[PDB]
Amino acid sequence: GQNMRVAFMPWNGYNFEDSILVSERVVQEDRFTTIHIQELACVSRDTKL
Amino acid sequence: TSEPEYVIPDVLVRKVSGRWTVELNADSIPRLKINQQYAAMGNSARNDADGQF
Repeated sequence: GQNMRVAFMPWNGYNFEDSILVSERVVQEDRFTTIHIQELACVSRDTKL
Repeated sequence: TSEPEYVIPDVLVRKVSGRWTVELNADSIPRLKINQQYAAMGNSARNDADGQF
């Protein structure tokens, strides 16, 4: 995780019940960016023909 | 484009250290096994029809 600067105050209902308001600085700083790896596989399956 | 895989090998032969050795296909090979019930019901049989049969 990251030590994000937070505050406790409603902001135009964007934090109505359980919604979080993230500034653009966090997006720009590449924070919480995730990497995922996908695997594909194929076989030959020799047939009669 | 979706075309299947389909061929059943009878025998198998496969490079164990040189001198590669043939073994037959176990799954493929047919096999008959004597029924025991009916084997133990020929003697004690009381009729000639049955016994002979």
